[PDB]
Amino acid sequence: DGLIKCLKTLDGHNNRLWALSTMNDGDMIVSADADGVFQFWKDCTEQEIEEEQEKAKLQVEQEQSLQNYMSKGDWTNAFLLAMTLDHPMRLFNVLKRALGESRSRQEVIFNEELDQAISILNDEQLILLMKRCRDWNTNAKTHTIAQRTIRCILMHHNIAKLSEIPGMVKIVDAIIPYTQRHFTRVDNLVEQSYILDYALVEMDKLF
Amino acid sequence: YNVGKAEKDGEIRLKNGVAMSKEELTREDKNRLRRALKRKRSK
Amino acid sequence: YQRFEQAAAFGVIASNANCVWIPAPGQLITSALEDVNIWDIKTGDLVSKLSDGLPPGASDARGAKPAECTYLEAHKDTDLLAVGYADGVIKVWDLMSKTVLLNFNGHKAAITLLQFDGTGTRLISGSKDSNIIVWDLVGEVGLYKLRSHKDSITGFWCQGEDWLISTSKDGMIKLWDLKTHQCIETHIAHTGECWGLAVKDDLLITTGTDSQVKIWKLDIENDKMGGKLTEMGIFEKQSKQRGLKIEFITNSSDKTSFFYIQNADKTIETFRIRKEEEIARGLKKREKRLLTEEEIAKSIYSSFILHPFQTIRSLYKIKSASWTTVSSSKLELVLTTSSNTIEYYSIPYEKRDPTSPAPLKTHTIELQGQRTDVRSIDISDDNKLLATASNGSLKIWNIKTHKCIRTFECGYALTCKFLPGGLLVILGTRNGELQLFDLASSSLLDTIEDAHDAAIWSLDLTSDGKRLVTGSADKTVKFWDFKVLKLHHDTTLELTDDILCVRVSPDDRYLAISLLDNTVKVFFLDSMKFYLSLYGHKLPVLSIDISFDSKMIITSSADKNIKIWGLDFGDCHKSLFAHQDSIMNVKFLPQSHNFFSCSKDAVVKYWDGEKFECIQKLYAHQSEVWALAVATDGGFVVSSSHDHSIRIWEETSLKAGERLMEALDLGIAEIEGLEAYNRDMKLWQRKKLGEAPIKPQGNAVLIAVNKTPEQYIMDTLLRIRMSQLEDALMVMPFSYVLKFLKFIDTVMQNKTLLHSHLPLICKNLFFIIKFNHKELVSQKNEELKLQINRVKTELRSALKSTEDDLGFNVQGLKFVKQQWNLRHNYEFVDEYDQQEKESNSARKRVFGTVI
Repeated sequence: DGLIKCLKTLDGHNNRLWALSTMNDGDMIVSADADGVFQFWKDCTEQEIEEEQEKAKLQVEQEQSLQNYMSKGDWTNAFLLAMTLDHPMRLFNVLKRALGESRSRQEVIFNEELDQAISILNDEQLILLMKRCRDWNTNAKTHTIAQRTIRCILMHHNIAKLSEIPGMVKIVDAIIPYTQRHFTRVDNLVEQSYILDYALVEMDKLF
Repeated sequence: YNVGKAEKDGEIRLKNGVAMSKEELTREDKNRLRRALKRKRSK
Repeated sequence: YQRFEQAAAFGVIASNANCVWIPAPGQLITSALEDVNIWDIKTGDLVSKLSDGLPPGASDARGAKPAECTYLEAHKDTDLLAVGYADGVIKVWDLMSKTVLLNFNGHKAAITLLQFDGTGTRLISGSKDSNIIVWDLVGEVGLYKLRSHKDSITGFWCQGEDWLISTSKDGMIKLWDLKTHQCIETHIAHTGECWGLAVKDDLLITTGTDSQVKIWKLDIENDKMGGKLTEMGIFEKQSKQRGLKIEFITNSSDKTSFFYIQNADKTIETFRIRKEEEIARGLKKREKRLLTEEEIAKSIYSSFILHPFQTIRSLYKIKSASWTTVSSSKLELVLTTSSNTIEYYSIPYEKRDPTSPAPLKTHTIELQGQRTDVRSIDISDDNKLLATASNGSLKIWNIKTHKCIRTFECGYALTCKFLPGGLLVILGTRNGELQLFDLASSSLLDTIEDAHDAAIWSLDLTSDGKRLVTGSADKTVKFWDFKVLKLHHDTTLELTDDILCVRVSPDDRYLAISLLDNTVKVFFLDSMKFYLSLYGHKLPVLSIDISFDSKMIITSSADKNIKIWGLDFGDCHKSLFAHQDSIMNVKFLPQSHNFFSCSKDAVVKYWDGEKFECIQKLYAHQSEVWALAVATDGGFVVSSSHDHSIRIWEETSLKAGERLMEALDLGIAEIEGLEAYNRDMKLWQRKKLGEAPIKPQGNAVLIAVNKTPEQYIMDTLLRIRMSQLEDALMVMPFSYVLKFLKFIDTVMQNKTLLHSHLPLICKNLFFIIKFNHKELVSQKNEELKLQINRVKTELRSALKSTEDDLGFNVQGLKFVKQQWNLRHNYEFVDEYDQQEKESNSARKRVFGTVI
């Protein structure tokens, strides 16, 4: 194969190589040949870091927009910033905060624009959101957020698509049994909630 | 299924379930998770 | 003990910090080491040297290299000076009475800028750690601490009480609103660092690593998220090195404005910013050749909006600058350089022509310094001091005045010495040349070029002084006599390896010569007979020093250990290790075995050679102490270090359960008082409005921590642990059970912290009424009956509300799994082959059993 100077091997060939021609202008396209197969190397590091620094500029502007949203409110665009950035702590906090304020204020489970924004999203964002839902469900403290997000995914998406994504049964086998455990536990809290009903019938019998 | 370490490199996922990203972790929290990681290294 | 203590320091005209300028051309504050020195530029004398009252070298001097003065800023019209030191600490002084008025540590590393704003009472400090702190000057507190940067604050700029914008030694430039103390908008300024910031109210200018000076349009009153600060265009300079200070002035008398960018490599690039008249008239000059590519080239803006000017160059490396300007023809720019010199320049300008192809300096304060590192210090009997510099600046000081009164030009010279009569000096250079000078008459007496084939390293007289020795890097050491006042080459002692240091005994007896092969050969002076060859030092070995009675010597090297030798037999006595980089030089006191050692790690140390302790560890220098010289008698020592500083040393609890009970009585007292007040206000608004109840004041701890009483009871119930929660709930009596029920009845109306604490609330309430159930059912009040009924209905509504979507998701997720399975699992009709497939495709897990 070819090497540069003790670093940066190249893709290679299968056999011996008596060929190197770097004799372009500064050092443009460089040639290197095996017995028969040719190789044409491009250029200097002028755009394959320029792309890196412009996507870094976009990343530092959209991370700052996520901080400003997570400050001021507007949980929906903060949510899609968290999904595009894969910031899971911020994603859990925005879903918890939006769920709690939807509990306080007044089919629809988050605020209407947020759960429409969960309806519109693609298969890659949906599979990473269900991965986060899968391991928020393994608690018992942070499982309510996970169950609400599972509910909006289920009642806002197409079920045949949800099934036929590759990877969405190796998640739903991970959050059927934790949900079955939680359904048993919350059902048992309902069942042992009847000591208030018993204390009421004793306080009524009282006289 | 039990929540191991991350399937990424910038992610820190706990047996709690709460996953964090090393871009959003502030520096005092980075030192905090590094020292806790060191304690679970020594034990 | 008659211990040692600093008299004073000098030499440092301008050291590592900025300069702030004071009007009457005018005065100028700059930074000496650990204290500031204020000149006027007109006459040039040191009219003030603002220092602390305590010197290093005193008894209570703590074990640390002292905090170097690393930034200055002055508030003029209140006559204050915020000066800041290398370990984060800030002291704010006055220039009139010279007393320290404020102490402001705050940071962890050195500070980079100060700024007074609203000019009084507000000082903002940006440091080498990434914080930036706002301090008040009248309250002696840190108000706020803006913390979002990454490397080190390089510039900032604020207006009053609402808008700051900073930029740091990462790529980032950030904008803070001071009402919320949060970074609002970030921008990557440059591809590496970001080393400069300045702004005149319309436009902003930054500079990074190499000459791509960036112009920004800031719109402070913008309302978009990003759009508060846009990048408009870049331009180029002549210096490829890091431009690192940009400064703007609006000169009056028509109206005009200028900004300079100081660089590293001896260059300040001044620039003019023009007016809207020549902007709008120069528009079609780039819209010529008559349109979208033309408008793209019209925005491609920088040389359009800005104008170059006179590029002021200098001799030495530039450190810091500032200016003054009158009539737009006196842009007068004061500039402290690195290799210490203060320079007041002045560029004239007739609005179109700078009238000079290169600008002209009006003043240059450099007489009291050395431009380089002092390689050799010497003393006269009690008056004169002798410093030898690398550029050539041989210079003479006086003890009583610290003023340089005699100055020569020698060359790259490293070891010099007096003549025993005084007022006469021999020197050796790093090139093969010796040189003789005096004090009274003109500069030069004589010069011997080619005294050595290679570098001279050391030279030493006798006590009568009629003969010296020079050991040099040509593996040779030669003897030189003084005949008549001229030099006499009489003998040249050849050696095999590079002799590098020579010393004679003060009774003319021995000659110790230290060679590059780790040894020091003690010869006899009287016959050159090779008395001893002291050995075992394991590195090339620096200055030897004979004791006064010529029985003991010390030998130093860069192995950090100085070795004491008795000279009757050449026997080592101690091999003591100090000085964790390298000992440069060692000097005996003239009548004792007490001595000094100054090292490459910026410390001098005082020892005795009877007990071999360290009697003192003196701590006043910031870099390599290249030489020290003790008095010929009397015990005061002058020390010359790399920092261009030369200084003189002369002689001298509840637990859980009851925390829940006290939080319950606090919260329920506040809640019931609020409900009684709102009841009475409602009865006023539903009765004859003659009056009403007044107000409950908000409770102390509740308005201090800013929490509602429901979240107060909730987070103290959270902070008790599951281990002692059962004991905490049993300790409280039935009055506290009743007000706990009042807490639950208050909390299941606020359905954000009912639903975020449902199982904790369920566990605690069910245990409480299960435990107090014998008393609870025998209470007779309809209020408690309705309270239990409301708690019951709202609680079980919340619990069935969550088990609803738990059941829905269970059946939904397993329908998804079921339809995926009946879509594409495989197709065995044989029951055994189907169960073999399910056995081979079921989940396995390995369990460590015990047989």
